[PDB]
Amino acid sequence: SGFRKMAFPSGKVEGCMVQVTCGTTTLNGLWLDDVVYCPRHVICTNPNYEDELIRKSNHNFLVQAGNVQLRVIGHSMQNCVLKLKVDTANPKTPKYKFVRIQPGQTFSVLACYNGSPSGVYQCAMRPNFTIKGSFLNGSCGSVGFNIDYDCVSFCYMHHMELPTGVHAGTDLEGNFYGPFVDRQTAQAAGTDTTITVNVLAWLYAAVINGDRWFLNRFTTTLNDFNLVAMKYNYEPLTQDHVDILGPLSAQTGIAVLDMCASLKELLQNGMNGRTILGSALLEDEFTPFDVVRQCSGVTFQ
Amino acid sequence: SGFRKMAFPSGKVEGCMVQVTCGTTTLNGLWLDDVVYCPRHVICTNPNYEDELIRKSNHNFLVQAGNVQLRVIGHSMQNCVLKLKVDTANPKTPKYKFVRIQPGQTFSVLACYNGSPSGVYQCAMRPNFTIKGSFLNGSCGSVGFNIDYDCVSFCYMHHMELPTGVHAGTDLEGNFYGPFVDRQTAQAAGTDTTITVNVLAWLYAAVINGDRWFLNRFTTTLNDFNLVAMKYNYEPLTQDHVDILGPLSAQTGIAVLDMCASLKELLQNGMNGRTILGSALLEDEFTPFDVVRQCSGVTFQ
Ligand SMILES: *[C@H](O)[C@H](C[C@@H]1CCNC1=O)NC(=O)[C@H](CC1CCCCC1)NC(=O)[C@@H](NC(=O)OCc1ccccc1)[C@@H](C)OC(C)(C)C
Ligand SMILES: *[C@H](O)[C@H](C[C@@H]1CCNC1=O)NC(=O)[C@H](CC1CCCCC1)NC(=O)[C@@H](NC(=O)OCc1ccccc1)[C@@H](C)OC(C)(C)C
Repeated sequence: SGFRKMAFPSGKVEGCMVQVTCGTTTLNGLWLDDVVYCPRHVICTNPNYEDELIRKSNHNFLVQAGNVQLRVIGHSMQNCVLKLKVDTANPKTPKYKFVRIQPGQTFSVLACYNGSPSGVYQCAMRPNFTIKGSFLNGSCGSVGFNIDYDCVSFCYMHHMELPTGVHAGTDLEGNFYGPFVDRQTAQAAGTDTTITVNVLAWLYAAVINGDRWFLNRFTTTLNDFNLVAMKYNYEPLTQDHVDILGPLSAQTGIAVLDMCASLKELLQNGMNGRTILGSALLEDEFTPFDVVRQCSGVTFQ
Repeated sequence: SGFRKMAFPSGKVEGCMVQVTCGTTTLNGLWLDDVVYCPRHVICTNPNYEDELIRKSNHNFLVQAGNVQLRVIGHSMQNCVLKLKVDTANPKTPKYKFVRIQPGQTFSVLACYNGSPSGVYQCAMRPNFTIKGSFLNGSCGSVGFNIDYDCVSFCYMHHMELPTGVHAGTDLEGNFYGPFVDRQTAQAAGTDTTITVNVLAWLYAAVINGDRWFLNRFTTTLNDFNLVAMKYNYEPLTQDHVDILGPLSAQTGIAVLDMCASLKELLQNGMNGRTILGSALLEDEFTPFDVVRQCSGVTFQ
């Protein structure tokens, strides 16, 4: 038992991180087979990136993989990611996919500087398409990812920080999450909401782990629940969310809508000096899958 | 910016995990050079382990490293760890040390089942020598560790769960942290305390990240602070702790004892509907080193 904010093992991704240097800019790149993916704002001189990139030569891109300098033999831009063709395929290339995740989905971030991993932590895509990361200068190109059995599904690459201290980036095909653009003009996150289905998942994690104090006898209708959710800036719970919460409901014997009744009282009364799973806040960065994964011990080969 | 519960990159450790099977027991082992370390309670039949181990043959130990079965050519017991001599040195053996950490120190846990990594998370050694882990059956032998530049310092190997849902284990030389013994007789954690110096470190993390609302004009004496700390079940702050908090004090311009004044008011008034670094509780599982590492971007080769 116990319940932790758990990241995926990072080794498969560590084996792909490289340093990409162009001009006075150093950031991280992702080396899969013979391509290095990195944010396009690595390039030189309201930017027009097509113009900027046409002015570049391959030898402008210094790619360091450990103590090995990688030779760029071509380059292309796909949306906001640059793809550097290199003459060597990464022998550590895992089995991988590129996936564009939905808000509310979680992932592990391997924070990197100069191609070297610094730390790993779990993140959710917020409803406003930011992530509350931990990122300093030089962390651009760090990726977020999930693992399924043996496949690394990359879903995030870091581009920029917004004035509230949250972070914005793209999928690995270079499409920003949210309305953000890779130019240093004024942009702001947008008002966020709490990921309701994930809070319910974490309440089920709590029950699985022996916390039951927040339960009640009541029930609620989905309609009636969503009316309370909106008042507290929670995402509407859909029937799909209810269905996704099925396995957790079945394992605990607590109907989804009964858990919704508990959450409603938690929203209306607070927790009154008590904690759930070591938290004094309602936690929303565990998906139903995360809960089931951690509470049943799924591993990855 | 941003501040996350960040674990070390786990890949160097993932490359060492193996499955150890003996009788009807399967758990994890740590393969470094030609030795596999695992909890001694893996062996068969108030146990007397010397008697139990003398009755064993090498071929009773099934060691799986991926799809490769490792041959045990010898075995010995050191405290509560078993060491299985195998005929193959792990080629992925990182540079490593074994270290016995002090309560309050943090580490990353690579949770494993059947030799396969499941997840990574950050943990502290509690003052009562438990850890609040996330561990199911089969996770024994998962290790906790820190990384310094390129060296993996192993400090924890998982043995058992206690009735409160917390966890007890040993250093990699098999010495339990705390008074615990590896027998299924009644044992209990002991009353825990909050790791004061770490709370102060995390308040400095908060300031570094733009949270200043909890600061005040006041100061306090170490004596006067510790008198309030004890009332709230906090560890005494020592002058060594104050000195360790020097770099963070110097970077933020907030004298340690001034931060102690802030913590005292936080203890006395609560936070009153406000959060610090996304938490509604005073967080104590970041060491001063953790804060400086994350807020300045130290990486690991
Ligand atoms: C790449 O390593 C860094 C990572 C940043 C650095 C600090 N934390 C991070 O996550 N990325 C940047 O430094 C990028 C670089 C530009 C990205 C767009 C194309 C040109 C290069 N810049 C930012 O992340 C800045 N954010 C920003 O400009 O946002 C739009 C904006 C502009 C003006 C007002 C409001 C919003 C950051 C560094 O600037 C602030 C932290 C001041 C917001
Ligand atoms: C190894 O993979 C598991 C990991 C456990 C399983 C659940 N969570 C974990 O972290 N370890 C065990 O299952 C060990 C095995 C014994 C360890 C001592 C030597 C003999 C094998 N057992 C426990 O971890 C149990 N704890 C325990 O017995 O503690 C002492 C005790 C005994 C009686 C009353 C109170 C305390 C766990 C599995 O039992 C409880 C969860 C019921 C405490």
